[PDB]
Amino acid sequence: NAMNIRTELQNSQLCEGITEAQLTELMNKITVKEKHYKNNEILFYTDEVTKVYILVKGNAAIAKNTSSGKRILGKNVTEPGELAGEIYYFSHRNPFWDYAIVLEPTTVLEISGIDQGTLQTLDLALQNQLLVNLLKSVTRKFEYIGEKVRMVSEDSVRAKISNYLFGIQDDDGSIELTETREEIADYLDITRPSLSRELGRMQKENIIRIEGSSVIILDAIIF
Amino acid sequence: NIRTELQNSQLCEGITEAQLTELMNKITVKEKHYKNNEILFYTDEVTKVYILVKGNAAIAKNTSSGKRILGKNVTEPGELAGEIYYFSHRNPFWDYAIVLEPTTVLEISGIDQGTLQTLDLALQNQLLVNLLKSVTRKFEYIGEKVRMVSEDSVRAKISNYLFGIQDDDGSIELTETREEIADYLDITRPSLSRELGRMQKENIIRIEGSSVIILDAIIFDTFI
Repeated sequence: NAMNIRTELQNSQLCEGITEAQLTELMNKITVKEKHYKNNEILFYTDEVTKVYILVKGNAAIAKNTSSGKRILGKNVTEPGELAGEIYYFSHRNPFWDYAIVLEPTTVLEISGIDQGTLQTLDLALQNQLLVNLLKSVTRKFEYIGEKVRMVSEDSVRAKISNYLFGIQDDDGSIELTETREEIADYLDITRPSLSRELGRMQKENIIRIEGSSVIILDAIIF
Repeated sequence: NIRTELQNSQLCEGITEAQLTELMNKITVKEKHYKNNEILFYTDEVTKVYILVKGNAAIAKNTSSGKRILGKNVTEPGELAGEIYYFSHRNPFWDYAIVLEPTTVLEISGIDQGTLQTLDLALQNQLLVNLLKSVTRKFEYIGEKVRMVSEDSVRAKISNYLFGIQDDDGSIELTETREEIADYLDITRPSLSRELGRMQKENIIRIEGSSVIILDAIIFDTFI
């Protein structure tokens, strides 16, 4: 109901240190809609951030697509009440990232009208408090530049690789590869970087050994 | 002299002559010069904010391999430096700000939460707006992601390949030959081996047969 959206904003980072009265004045000047997003949906694009997003429940990570890479993930946002992508709402030029994607069932809040023009008709002490909350929120996001980046995993692949090698397996238990890496990736319906990654683990833990065009099975018990 | 430089700074532009006098009577504005290759401030003991009169400053980070990664050089007169560390900032990615040419600054002393709390509420708002703008327009090259090479350079083509086959613990295991990698990255085999050698001198990586160890994980991610 209308009271539910109010309490979610009072507990957010944007409204810390404000009273119950200052909250009523602000909501008479902004539009707050509760929208839900499913897995792998796009929350916003860094080039077109038209509203301020507040996280209620879920997981939202900023992302990017390399030319041949599937998707790289920056630091995600999981804490309720934390603003997401509010920096691109004020200034954007050539952002390294392209969009923020959702990873699980997620609910957010869209704040419309957060701009100097609308905020001018507010209490002086209220404006000072909101600018501090925004400054505090933008301040903490400068620590994200040193976060280790990853890719998108492909669930079961070690079984799909072993099944391919079980087919191409000769009667003597040996394997001679006759297809390229890009061909094997398309047949397994996976990406080439993820195909060569699991082969690295299987060589690390000493299960297989790829010598030229031969795949020597060192341990078929797990296989 | 200090008045006309503080008047045209990005922190005050938008403030009347009366509001400007009220600010200076509460904060100290020193003018001290810095020599070439001198530390302006360390990110752990930032207490004063700086206004660039004329020079060249750039935040830096010392990597384990010995190289010093530099951000965007603050060279426009009247631009703010160190405003990112007005709050505590917890563990800062960047380490220090170093001058690269003879530089004149304005060491504004006494700017913090409590001191601003003793000013006009309409004057505080104008500072928080100019501060929010100054902070936001530098997030693109200081806060978002630092990149050294381009998407087409040979050094990034290999770094993106080595990253795509990197385990969750950081280990890398090669299952392809020097030829196959050069065809995948669309580069000549000598060009590929040159860059792998350049990345070996600089102690970025070390190729021990089929295993490549990322010796310095900080300058490596700057190629992704």
